[PDB]
Amino acid sequence: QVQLVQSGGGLVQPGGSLRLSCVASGFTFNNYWMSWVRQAPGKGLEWVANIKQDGNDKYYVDSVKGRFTISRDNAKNSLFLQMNSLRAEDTAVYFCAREFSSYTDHLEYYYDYYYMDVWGKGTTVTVSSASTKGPSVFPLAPGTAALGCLVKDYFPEPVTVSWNSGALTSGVHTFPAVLQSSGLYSLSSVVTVPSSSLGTQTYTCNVNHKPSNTKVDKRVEL
Amino acid sequence: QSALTQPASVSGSPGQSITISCTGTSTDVNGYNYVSWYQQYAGKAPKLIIFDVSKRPSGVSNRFSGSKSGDTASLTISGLQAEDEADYHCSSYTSSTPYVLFGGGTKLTVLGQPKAAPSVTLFPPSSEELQANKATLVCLISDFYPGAVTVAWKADSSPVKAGVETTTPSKQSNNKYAASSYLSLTPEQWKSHRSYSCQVTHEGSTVEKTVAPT
Amino acid sequence: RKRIHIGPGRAFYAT
Repeated sequence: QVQLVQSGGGLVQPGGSLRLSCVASGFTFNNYWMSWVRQAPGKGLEWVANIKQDGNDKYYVDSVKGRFTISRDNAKNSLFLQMNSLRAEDTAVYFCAREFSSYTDHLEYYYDYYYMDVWGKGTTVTVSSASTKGPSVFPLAPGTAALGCLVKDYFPEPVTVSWNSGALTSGVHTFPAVLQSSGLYSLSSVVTVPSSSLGTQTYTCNVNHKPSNTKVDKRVEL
Repeated sequence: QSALTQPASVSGSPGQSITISCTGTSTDVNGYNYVSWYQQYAGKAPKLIIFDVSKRPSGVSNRFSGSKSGDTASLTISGLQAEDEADYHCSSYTSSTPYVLFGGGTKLTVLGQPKAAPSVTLFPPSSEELQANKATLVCLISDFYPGAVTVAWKADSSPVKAGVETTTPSKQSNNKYAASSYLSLTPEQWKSHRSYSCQVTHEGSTVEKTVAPT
Repeated sequence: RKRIHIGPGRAFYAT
């Protein structure tokens, strides 16, 4: 079948750079215009750039002219995108797509319209000025009772949370993290337990943040 | 001067028909016909389902149809199915760079389960965080459906918008939704007020929780 | 014979 697979995405800081790749298969690559489309978290699509089949004619969206350079190599069914002077607003998932020709001819005139019919799965690009940093773990002190741990200001994702070294798995809810304006993440893990055990049963959340090689076991007391 | 506009979201129940509009497409006779729609499932890549205003790539269900009048393009889905739930983006021509635009995307929800009000738990700043010269209120929202809510905080009884960080909703294992909101304060602010409140609005109804310095 | 070419990033009509 027809396929497109990109790669090269990653995490960098403002001003940094990345080189995206896209390998086609299942179709005559040098017969189509190829494009790069992006999608910022939670937003719509935006065409970034494309290149004619002969690799000469190149087009870009205004916000990346001068910083981004598209190129192709018909010899190896590959499409590339060199990204320089990266910005926070460039953060998004990048897809490479094929432009196909929808030809409708009415003699006196004809329409030659191009749309994207094949898309890759996409590669992620994150541009942030935040630096690797371990989290601060604060306890959320407590019929039943709710108690947990606040895993504050860490970068970048992810972090894992468990309770009593795994012995407590039911009534546990670890919430997706929130990206703060500061560029750092935070999340909360909470568990519901019997109120009568609060006096005898000890509770400890085991937090691990591999990016900064930091583990924290925080005891949550009454 | 140009920007396609499609509603952030729309809902419909199984068996019904639904329509998503997209104003702002070209009225230039030479570009009138350049209109398309793409479907996109969470985490997946887009897929062309309508081009040239109303043509369907082979494989795309005849339940999806496209039309246009004036500058408004419209996508119509009949006999809604649970698998139709996704994001839909309209694309159109515009007489100036970049020549081809995309709408903001419309999130289509197929009401497959009964409404569910959110559960709310609010935590006050921990003495350890306070003693570290900081304060964070944690509002945990869970088990709601549809997956859409808005949060409002209050210092005593007045609105407070500074220092509020709220996540987008996200699907839980039981298939309902969760979200959380954080309010940052100074230990002094925290102790200064009688109490704080986290108010969650969902489908026209609200659940508010309150906490106070002990 | 008016030729209309419309695609991302370019639009024109060849004589």
